[PDB]
Amino acid sequence: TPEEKLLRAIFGEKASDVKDSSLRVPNGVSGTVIDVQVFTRDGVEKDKRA
Amino acid sequence: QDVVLGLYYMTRDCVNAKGEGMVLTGPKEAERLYRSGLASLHARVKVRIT
Amino acid sequence: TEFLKPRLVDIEQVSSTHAKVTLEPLERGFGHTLGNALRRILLSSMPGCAVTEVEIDGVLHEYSTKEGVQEDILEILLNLKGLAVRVQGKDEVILTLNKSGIGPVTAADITHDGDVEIVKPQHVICHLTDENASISMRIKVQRGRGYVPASTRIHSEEDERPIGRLLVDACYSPVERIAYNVEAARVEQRTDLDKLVIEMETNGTIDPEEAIRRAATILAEQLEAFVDFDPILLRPVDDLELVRSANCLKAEAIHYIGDLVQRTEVELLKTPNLGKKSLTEIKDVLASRGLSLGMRLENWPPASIADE
Amino acid sequence: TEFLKPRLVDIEQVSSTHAKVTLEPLERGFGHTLGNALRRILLSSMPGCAVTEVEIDGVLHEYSTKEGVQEDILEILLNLKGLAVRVQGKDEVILTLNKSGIGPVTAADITHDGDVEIVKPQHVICHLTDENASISMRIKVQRGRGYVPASTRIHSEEDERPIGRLLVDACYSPVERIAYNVEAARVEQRTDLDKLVIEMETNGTIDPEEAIRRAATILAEQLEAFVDLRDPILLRPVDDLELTVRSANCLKAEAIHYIGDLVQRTEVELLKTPNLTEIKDVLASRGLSLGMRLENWPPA
Amino acid sequence: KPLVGTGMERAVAVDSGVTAVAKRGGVVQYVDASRIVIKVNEDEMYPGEAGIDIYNLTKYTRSNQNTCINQMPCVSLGEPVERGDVLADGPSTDLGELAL
Amino acid sequence: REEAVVWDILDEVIREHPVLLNRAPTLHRLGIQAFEPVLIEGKAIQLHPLV
Amino acid sequence: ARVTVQDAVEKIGNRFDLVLVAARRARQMQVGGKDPLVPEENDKTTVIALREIEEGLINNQILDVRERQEQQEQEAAEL
Repeated sequence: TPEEKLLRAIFGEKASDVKDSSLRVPNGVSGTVIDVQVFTRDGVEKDKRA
Repeated sequence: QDVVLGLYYMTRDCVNAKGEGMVLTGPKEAERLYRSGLASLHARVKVRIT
Repeated sequence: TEFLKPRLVDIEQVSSTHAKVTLEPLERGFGHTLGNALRRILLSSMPGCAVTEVEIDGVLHEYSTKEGVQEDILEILLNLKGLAVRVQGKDEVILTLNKSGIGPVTAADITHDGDVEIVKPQHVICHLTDENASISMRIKVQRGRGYVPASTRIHSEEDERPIGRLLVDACYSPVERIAYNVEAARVEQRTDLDKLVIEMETNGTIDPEEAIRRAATILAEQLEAFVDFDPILLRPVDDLELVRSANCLKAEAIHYIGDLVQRTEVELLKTPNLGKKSLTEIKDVLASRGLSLGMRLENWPPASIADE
Repeated sequence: TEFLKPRLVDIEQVSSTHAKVTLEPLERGFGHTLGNALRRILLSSMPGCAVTEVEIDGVLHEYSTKEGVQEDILEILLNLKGLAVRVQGKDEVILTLNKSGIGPVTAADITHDGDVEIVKPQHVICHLTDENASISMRIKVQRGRGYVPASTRIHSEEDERPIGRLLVDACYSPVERIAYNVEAARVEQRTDLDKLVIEMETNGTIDPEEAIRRAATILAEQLEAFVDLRDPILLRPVDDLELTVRSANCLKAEAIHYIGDLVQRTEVELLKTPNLTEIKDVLASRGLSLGMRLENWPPA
Repeated sequence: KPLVGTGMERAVAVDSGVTAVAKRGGVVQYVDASRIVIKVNEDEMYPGEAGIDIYNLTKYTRSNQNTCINQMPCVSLGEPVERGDVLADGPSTDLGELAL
Repeated sequence: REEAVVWDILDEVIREHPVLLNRAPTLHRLGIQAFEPVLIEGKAIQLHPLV
Repeated sequence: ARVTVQDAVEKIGNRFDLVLVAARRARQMQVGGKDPLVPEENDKTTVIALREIEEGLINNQILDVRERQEQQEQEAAEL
């Protein structure tokens, strides 16, 4: 919309083709993380943490 | 249920406690008495009300 | 140990015998404490003078009657309990009470001296029915604290008193009825602490606020062995009710108070229009208007500029 | 009047956990005054030294397990609440603990300090079982009154600690449980006179004499409420003026950051630059001038 | 443990499939907060195997209802152990008895 | 962020602001009654003993 | 007032018009920019209107006179 397009025009801000779907804590929960477990698909590459 | 016991305990007529039939001048000084331990709750007296 | 001492905020006094004295805030566990720890003082341990002994002529006991009197002897004994008194310097005063006339017997009828102080003179002690009979009694005043009724008083007075001498339940303490409470109090993140609300009504012969001073001393004295812009400032020098501070400032291109306060009186007075007597007409201006030597002005000049 | 002021009299110290204090003289009813009103104050507001932050190497969180230890790790933090340690001067001491081989790590396994007085060194902290078991913790000890849980410290401090700093709630209150009685005191001419025994039973770390000396110190100060009481322009930068392209080519050539730095100079200190009526137009509008000297600048 | 019991606990806590039942006995050789090594009694023993038993306890792991199932040891170092014992407790169990 | 003034702006609003409290099954006309709040710090709802 | 509406329905006589005389009245301070006539007492306007009724200065009729005379000070003001 042309208001935001003008906000793009002032500051040159370029929000990319990337969109957020981050898994977050349900708000109102305290505690401590006791495991991270990874299930990767077959044949597909693996990363430095897993 | 709770108050209806405590009202019944408050207003009662036990013939024996202390100060049977003594004189009083006001319900203020009636509460001078029970809060001092120098009388009881349920014991008959001779009073004045307005 | 960084304890939250309180400040008393308020007294809500109704009349000259009554008050509600609130408070905030305390910690939890001291609000319930103090509001009880004073109530054990105002019942049993506040020293005052009260009516103790009663002597009427022509009587035998209080179950009897007296003609010429509307009431019973007990109701006349009742009134002296509701009577208020103050003996100043003595420690045992005896008074008298003799009347005639058709009507009531108010508390002016006591033959007093200057050291016994009745606060309530309208207090009726008897009613004469017809003109014929009359009341002539003698009453006795003693000093103590708290309350002792005549039941256990005669258990503690083993005197074989002769017939005609009566004894009332003495009212030594001045507190008639007090009560207290605990609501919640807040400090702007902690909404857990407790205020103190105290309701208090006493008799006369005292201030209703004087007791909480007086009685809370006594608990503490027990513990001493245990703690051991302006409008004419928008206006040039010709209109400020003065005239040798007007004509000689505009000839240095300061037509107003504006650059007068920034510029220094060692040079502005050194110009050929002011001098060593102008400081009485600048520094006295800067006394009431507060501006300084060299000050930065927030918003001095409007669009209007003019002269005379 | 006929008042009578009390004296501290007796310290019949039965144990290092169990004690008794007598008290006299007391008048009628004032036994229930000073038997009661200490007790509510005594049970809450006594400052003690208690364990707060136990931290072990090689254990990431309170739900981890370490080998050679017979116990689960949260339970060892629950063991570490029951520690009576008498510290005198400061408010923060970081004890250290080591052991090796089979044998229960008890409370006698600390490298002691000078003002540190462990009360109960016989207390069991752990039970190492393996030969290569060698536990090592880095415990913060504090000094406080009242109750603090773990979650209270969390929100109150936004500063982020390193990982592995396993908290324990703050049970500070070094009293356990008291009782008292009202009996008669034998003074001859005043036979109504009454005495007061205050049995105090607690843990270590507290001499029971000073427990009440501080307790009246709490109460007698809350009666003192009763025995007494009944330019934006100056910090504005250079680009706000919509100023001329020739003179903004010069004020950025004369190296001035704020307008307070500009009026730190005078009108004479601008004329030497190539390419005064404009500033004499605009400064006279919004409440400014030139030639004004600033001192105690900058205020950051 | 509960103070007014009903004599049913050490049958219902045992046969609940949550503790460790001593199929064989012996003395506790190695005891840990992770697992228990016990050595088979020699009158209980067999000529084939050596006769050393290990039970790996199941530590902090979820339940279906989002609760914790951790089994806890309760035995001591170097102690005689009968058959059919409560070697390591369940979560809500205390020394073989239900402790709700 | 649960910031500082957030409470004391809310604290002005809920003063003299009514509210409803309803219990199912609201079996007669008094099963849904208006109330006025007095804000406590906690996680459950405190009710008057004569309602 | 703050707790009941008895002392204002002694004046109005109905459990719904006291809402309706103040449904009309309590908009003039939300978006009408006006001020009440009683001491304000930091009050939200659904009882500030209820104060103005139960202080006897407002029924439905007396609201209708201040809304008439506002229009005849805009009608000839244009001309």
